[PDB]
Amino acid sequence: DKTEITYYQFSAPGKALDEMVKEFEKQNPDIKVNVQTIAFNDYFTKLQTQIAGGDAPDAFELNYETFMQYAEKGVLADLTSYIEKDKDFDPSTLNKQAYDAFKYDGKQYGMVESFSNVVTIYNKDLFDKAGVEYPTADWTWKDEEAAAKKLTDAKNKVWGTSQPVTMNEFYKVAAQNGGSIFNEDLTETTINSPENVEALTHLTNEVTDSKVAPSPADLSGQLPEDLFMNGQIAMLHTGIWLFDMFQDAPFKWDVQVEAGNTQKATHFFANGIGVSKDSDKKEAAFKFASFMSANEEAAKIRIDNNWELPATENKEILQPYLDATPPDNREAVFESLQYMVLPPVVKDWNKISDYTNSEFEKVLNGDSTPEKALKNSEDNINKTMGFK
Ligand SMILES: OC[C@H]1O[C@@H]2OC[C@H]3O[C@H](O[C@@H]4[C@@H](O)[C@@H](OC[C@H]5O[C@H](O[C@H]([C@H]2O)[C@@H]1O)[C@H](O)[C@@H](O)[C@@H]5O)O[C@H](CO)[C@H]4O)[C@H](O)[C@@H](O)[C@@H]3O
Repeated sequence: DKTEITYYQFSAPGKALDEMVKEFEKQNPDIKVNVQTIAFNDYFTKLQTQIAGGDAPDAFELNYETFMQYAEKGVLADLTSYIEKDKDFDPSTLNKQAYDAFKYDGKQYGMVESFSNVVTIYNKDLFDKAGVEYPTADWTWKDEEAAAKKLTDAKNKVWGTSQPVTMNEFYKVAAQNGGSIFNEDLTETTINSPENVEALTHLTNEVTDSKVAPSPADLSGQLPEDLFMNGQIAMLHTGIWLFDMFQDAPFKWDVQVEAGNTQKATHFFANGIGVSKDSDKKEAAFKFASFMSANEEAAKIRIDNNWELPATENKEILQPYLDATPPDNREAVFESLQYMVLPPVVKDWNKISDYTNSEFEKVLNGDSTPEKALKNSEDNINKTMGFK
């Protein structure tokens, strides 16, 4: 008769997701979806505990960079059969990189829900007040550093820039200097290359040296997007997932393709919905995953709410996103895809990220240096992954 499934997720706060659930329930009168939301910072720890303790959600959200951990643990249902029998589902209409993110050992273990990237988001009022020209798509690091220096006004608690100094940010920033985290087959790390020391130093000196970016102490108890909303950051490197937050920013703002150094490199992220291997309700969970992936009404809701980008590439579905404002320069989101760098795909990503993030924080707090942080991170990766 009636089936009630659980869906565990992070990427929605609840307007858009609630409307998608309502539409799903209308179109699938025998299936009720009970949503549990966890903040991104705690989601994966919480999810793993739920699963390992024997009460996995029927369906749950995964990001690109945690997918392999789950796929390799065996907690996801193989969706091969479900997809074969979903006769009208046509994955050739989806973004291929986003769809492929949820494949493991040649099998689809998740349905792609959304994809996204990071841009430079800038406060035009601050730029105009200082007489600084806006970011361009052909800036290099030195143009943003010079802009950031002229836009910092220490007595008024205004910083020129803010960018995460984390493993997730660093695989991109390293690539902007021709560096990388792993070799092609994931058997060695080159995280401590000289170009990577320069790349990390570019980030950490903004906090510790030129003081154009707020430090951990300055951000204590808050997040950079909160300082940005408070008029205190001229340039913020963050995702398109914050465009909804920023609609009521009390200043004019716009976006630009991020600057590189030896080359451009931009983030590419994707979320997918997996079905628990142990669920008794896999058909219903799959129908919800499939809806979220490819249903046109879901895609239109997503677009209307600026909630990342839908998996579908259809131009009529995407047009309202290009026409929506703020920000005006919506084309920067799509221009950035030319320079994308995919997340490394390794089962220990979150664990190695935690260690590296602690090392990077120590540089920002004046307890370490970029070279020591990268040496320590190389050692920890080698031990964790057994590299020869
Ligand atoms: O749960 C909603 C939303 O939370 C997070 O967004 C806020 C977060 O953004 C910036 O940090 C991110 C960092 O968390 C990491 O993000 C990768 C992740 O981004 C999206 O998920 C966001 C969270 O980031 C989530 O939807 C995307 O949907 C997901 O697929 C990706 O895995 O890494 C990026 C790059 O370094 C970073 O921008 C911001 O710095 C931070 O302060 C803010 O709290």
